Amino acid sequence: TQSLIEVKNLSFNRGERVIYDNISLNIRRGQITAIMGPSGTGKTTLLRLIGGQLVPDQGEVLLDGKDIAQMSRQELFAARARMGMLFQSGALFTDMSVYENVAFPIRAHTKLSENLIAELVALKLESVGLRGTEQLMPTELSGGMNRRVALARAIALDPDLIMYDEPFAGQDPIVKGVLTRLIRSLREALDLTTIIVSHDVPETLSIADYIYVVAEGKIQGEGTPEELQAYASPFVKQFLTGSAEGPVEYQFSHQAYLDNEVR
Amino acid sequence: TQSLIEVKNLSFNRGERVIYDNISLNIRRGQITAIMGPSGTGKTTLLRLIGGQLVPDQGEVLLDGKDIAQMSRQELFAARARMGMLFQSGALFTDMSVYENVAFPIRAHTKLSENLIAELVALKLESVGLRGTEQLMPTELSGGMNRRVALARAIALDPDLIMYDEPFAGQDPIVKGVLTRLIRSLREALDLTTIIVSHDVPETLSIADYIYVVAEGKIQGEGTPEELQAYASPFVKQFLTGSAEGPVEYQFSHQAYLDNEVR
Amino acid sequence: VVQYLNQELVVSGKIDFENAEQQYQAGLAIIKKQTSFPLIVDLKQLEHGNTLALAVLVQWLRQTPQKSGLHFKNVPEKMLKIIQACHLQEDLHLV
Amino acid sequence: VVQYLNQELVVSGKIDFENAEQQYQAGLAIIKKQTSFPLIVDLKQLEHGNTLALAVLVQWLRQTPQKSGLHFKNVPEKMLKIIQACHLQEDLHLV
Amino acid sequence: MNTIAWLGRLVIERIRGIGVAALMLLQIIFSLPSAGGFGRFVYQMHRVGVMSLLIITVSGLFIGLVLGLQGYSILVNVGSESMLGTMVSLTLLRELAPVVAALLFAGRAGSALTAEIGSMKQSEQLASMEMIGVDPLKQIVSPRLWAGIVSLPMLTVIFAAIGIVGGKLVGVDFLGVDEGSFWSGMQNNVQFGHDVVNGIIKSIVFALLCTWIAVFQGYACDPTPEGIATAMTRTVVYSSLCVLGFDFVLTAVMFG
Amino acid sequence: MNTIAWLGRLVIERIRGIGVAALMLLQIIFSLPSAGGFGRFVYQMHRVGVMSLLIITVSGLFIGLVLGLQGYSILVNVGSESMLGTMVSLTLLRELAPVVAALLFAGRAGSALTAEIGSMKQSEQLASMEMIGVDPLKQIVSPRLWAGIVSLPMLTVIFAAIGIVGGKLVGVDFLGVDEGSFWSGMQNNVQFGHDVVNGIIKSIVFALLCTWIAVFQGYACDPTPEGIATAMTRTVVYSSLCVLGFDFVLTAVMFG
Ligand SMILES: Nc1ncnc2c1ncn2[C@@H]1O[C@H](COP(=O)(O)OP(=O)(O)O)[C@@H](O)[C@H]1O
Ligand SMILES: Nc1ncnc2c1ncn2[C@@H]1O[C@H](COP(=O)(O)OP(=O)(O)O)[C@@H](O)[C@H]1O
Ligand code: VO4
Ligand code: VO4
Repeated sequence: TQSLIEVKNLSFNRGERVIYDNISLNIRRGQITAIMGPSGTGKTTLLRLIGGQLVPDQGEVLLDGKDIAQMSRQELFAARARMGMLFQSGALFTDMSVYENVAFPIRAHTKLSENLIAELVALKLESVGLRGTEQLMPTELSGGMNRRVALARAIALDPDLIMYDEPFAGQDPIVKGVLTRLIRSLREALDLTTIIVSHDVPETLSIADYIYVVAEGKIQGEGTPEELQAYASPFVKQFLTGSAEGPVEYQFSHQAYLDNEVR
Repeated sequence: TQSLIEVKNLSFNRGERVIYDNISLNIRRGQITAIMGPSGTGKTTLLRLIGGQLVPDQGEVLLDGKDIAQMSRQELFAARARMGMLFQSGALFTDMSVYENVAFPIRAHTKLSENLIAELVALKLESVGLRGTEQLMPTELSGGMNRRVALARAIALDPDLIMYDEPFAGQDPIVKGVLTRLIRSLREALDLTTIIVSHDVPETLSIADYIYVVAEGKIQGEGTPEELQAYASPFVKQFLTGSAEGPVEYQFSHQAYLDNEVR
Repeated sequence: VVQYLNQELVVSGKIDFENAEQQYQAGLAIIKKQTSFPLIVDLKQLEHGNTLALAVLVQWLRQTPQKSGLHFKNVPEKMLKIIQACHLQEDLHLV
Repeated sequence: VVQYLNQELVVSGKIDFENAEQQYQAGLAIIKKQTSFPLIVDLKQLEHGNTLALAVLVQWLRQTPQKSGLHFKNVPEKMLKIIQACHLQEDLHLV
Repeated sequence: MNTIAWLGRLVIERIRGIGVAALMLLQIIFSLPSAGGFGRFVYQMHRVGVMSLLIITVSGLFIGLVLGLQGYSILVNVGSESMLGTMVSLTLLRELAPVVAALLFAGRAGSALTAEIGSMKQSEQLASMEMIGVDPLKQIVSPRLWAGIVSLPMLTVIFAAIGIVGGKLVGVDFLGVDEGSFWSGMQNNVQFGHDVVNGIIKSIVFALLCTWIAVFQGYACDPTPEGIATAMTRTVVYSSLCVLGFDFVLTAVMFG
Repeated sequence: MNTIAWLGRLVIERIRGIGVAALMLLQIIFSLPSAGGFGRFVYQMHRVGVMSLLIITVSGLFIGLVLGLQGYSILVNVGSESMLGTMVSLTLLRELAPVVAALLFAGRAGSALTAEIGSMKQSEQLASMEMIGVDPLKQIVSPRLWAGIVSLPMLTVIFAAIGIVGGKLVGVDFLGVDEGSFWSGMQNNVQFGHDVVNGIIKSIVFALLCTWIAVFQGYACDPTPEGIATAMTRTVVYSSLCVLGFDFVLTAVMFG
């Protein structure tokens, strides 16, 4: 059960609230683990740390011993040439059309011949769900078509670790059923490593191998989906079915109104 | 069953595909209608037409006989002072904080006294789920907190018609259970008129009064959710559970590979 | 709209933000000659509770003495739906 | 990686994009002296099918002879999972 | 033929637009602004003018230090160091303080009227405003345009005042020129009603064409953040072509 | 009291911000660019220089038409219409073609290096590039910076060439001045190695400080599309303060 990412204990305050305090995670090789949880955790702010964008303050991130932000800037771009990442509201390279957005990381990392460079260019777009909407401008597209094109360039190079960030946000129930196949069908076929951040409990539990639910700064529930629902702590039971019982800020001010002046 | 919006037959091509051809809709007063459907319809591009932003080409929109784009520009801002609209990825007024984004349409349409202007200013933020995150910059917020603040200013003035546009896109299953209460609890209490565009079939069918699933340019199924699932045409049956059976562009090019050259 | 006499100040029919200015300061003009405040405000005649129904009613008591001296009866079966929408408890008189 | 002799051109072990250049044009150098193309490509020795396994194999035929003269055996039980991921039918020889 | 017809279509479309911007311009000024307009109007002065103030002093101090530095050294050889004060004044006042004041203003605030409105176009912060219901032609255009008109003649006088007082600092403090012949060189040759007043009437129509283009080209632009820079030059290009193209009619109507 | 320590310490994150931009600047030039760098480098010339060409001819044609128009009419009264060709040349070449060429260049392309990089900051265009893995300091900065260095001395010569040839058009075609005394006025007084060469050495350090600021202030800016305009002025403000602040050291080292 050897892992790729070995998070040691972390503290992190970029909004001066409580975020991620003394937490340690491990991502086993060849497993689709979903990092769900409520709104009380930085959006992908965990995944920025594995990217090495924001700084672990008392953290310690070990990428197989090779430490992020102890390494070189040359090796980090060699390290960031291991990952594909669909963003939150998918950052497309505006202006450049659909034929150039997915061919962007292909051309950035060619290592074969001229033909075999162009061979994989026409081969990826048939490999994804495409090759007939090549030259449309990233102007005519919606949230359902945003992440669809964005997923194509995320899987462009075969990675050793690939992250997804809410792909199921603009999809129809047919095409998200295709997408839930399209995520995992790559995973058994190419033995890669996925990390999904999302909140849609039905298909996420039926696709993951180890989901972690974090409330504000700490784990609420970890493990396979069998034992996780079987060992629901009274934050996990409230998060499953969705029963309206929880310590969230439903109203912020819990003061009076009769004795409250109205400026 | 008197309506507010009475769409006559429409044609519209802003991407030169097939979009909305000879379609007519009616929005009855005091009913939650959700405009869902697959990705084959302009995102809110219907709702831009009711806004009167894009032009109905052979359309005819009747707002109680008062015709949009036959009226005056003075009356249109008087007409667009009837609606609240949360946008797609909610457009916040950046420069201003949370205390000023929701107080934006309040101050823009004051008609009372100084105190009673300031009275409703401190009264709306307790009325929504707020009044303790007033002075945070619209910089520290995510998709779950984007539409939350954006919904506050959408309901700011009591409208005669209010639109929502995918509010359930960044929410946790607890807070979206609060939000599905928060939408309808306003509707029975204040007899307003809602139009929701979303794709999440469980709670949408349990909250609406009249659906409208459009495939590319025409209605696929209309009516109350009882008769709509009871009269599923073989596009509605495939859409309700996401049955992997449909005429979507799964792959675009359906040509060969053996006889296809690779540039 | 109109607030009446026989010692009781009633909110009747509407609150629609073109008003409750001339009914506020003249409606308070009864309250200064309503000593110990036994006056009742029947709010189930309100019938348009829309957070502007929250406004002027308590705006008297900002200028009044007693806090729970001035009385109210009850919601008009729609205003309550706003109450837990603001998570609210016993706030006003629930006669 | 290495493509062999005894008339049969085999893909064996890997395709990893630092190669299949020197094995393409030298692997085609057998095919011009493989008349009527009875040569078999055993792809279940492939074991790293990743859409680069789709590349050079058909890149021989780009200018080769008959479109179905050159033969193949079968997927290595993972490459098929890519096939309906591209919605694909009978494409290559399924020996 | 191909590219030629292409360019032709281009020019046609461009001219068509231009005309539009005229149809916008009447619709901003031919309506009475409401309450709350003056409060944003002050903040636009706070945004456009007061922020622009720190620049034009330094370039004001510069050009006088140069123009009285070099012409004199050739002029001193015959008989004239007393006409130093005239040549510095009459070229700043009737020639450069209209022209070079705008090209620094089209630089700073000729951009920040576009990109602030190229702001609200990309995140649909324009479109949300219409949807909630205001009209940005009343809301975010008219307090921007009315500050742009006012604040430029409020600067180009400020510019040339340090422009002349700059050249005094090189003359009397380093070249040892007589102070009385310096100023009375100006007093005899620089009338008020023909130079300083007609240096303002140049600076008004240099302020209108500079700021009306910089409002329109940020409003009717596509939200693409590449073309937000190609729209940026067409502020500067069409300003600098017209702020220089209408000096030559304004020089001819005043004198000649 | 807290405003004067809010206005206090505002230099410090600015001088720490300026100290960052130096540390960036070594990291761009002290590495050998790879293949594919020259192809974007040509397109940046196509973006920066070739697009900037149409402007500086018109403002080049203008200033010569003015400077030979007005000084002569006072100079003709003694004995000199033959020194018209000298005063137009020696003030354009050693004084204005360094300075006024940059302030039109900081106008057009001093902005479009920021807003094109203020493009990739707001939609996380920048952040996706690092995440896929390139380094934009090699990718989108270094072909931008190397075009900015080259293309400005490639323009300011072009500028002053039409600048002098413009003033010929007012002289011999309208004022009837002698052609031989015009040019031989210049050829005796304008040496090559002391004026035109040292008009270039001014224009290189006027190109570096103008374009390096306009790259950095678009890179390390927060993606807020309000502050994308406050970052826009700090390109123009810090350029125009330093393109004028370093004329006065460059005039003193060359002559005087
Ligand atoms: N510049 C920043 N970088 C990282 N995190 C930030 C930044 N500014 C604010 N934050 C924090 O990120 C949080 C965003 O909320 P978040 O937890 O992302 O919502 P959700 O869980 O719905 O994605 C805020 O609580 C805020 O404290
Ligand atoms: N400027 C525009 N205005 C309106 N619609 C456009 C514009 N440009 C393109 N479109 C059309 O809008 C469609 C966007 O896809 P859409 O149907 O919105 O996806 P979804 O249904 O997932 O929201 C495209 O098919 C395109 O043809
Ligand atoms: O809007 V959709 O986004 O999917 O339809
Ligand atoms: O958690 V989120 O809710 O959006 O991210």
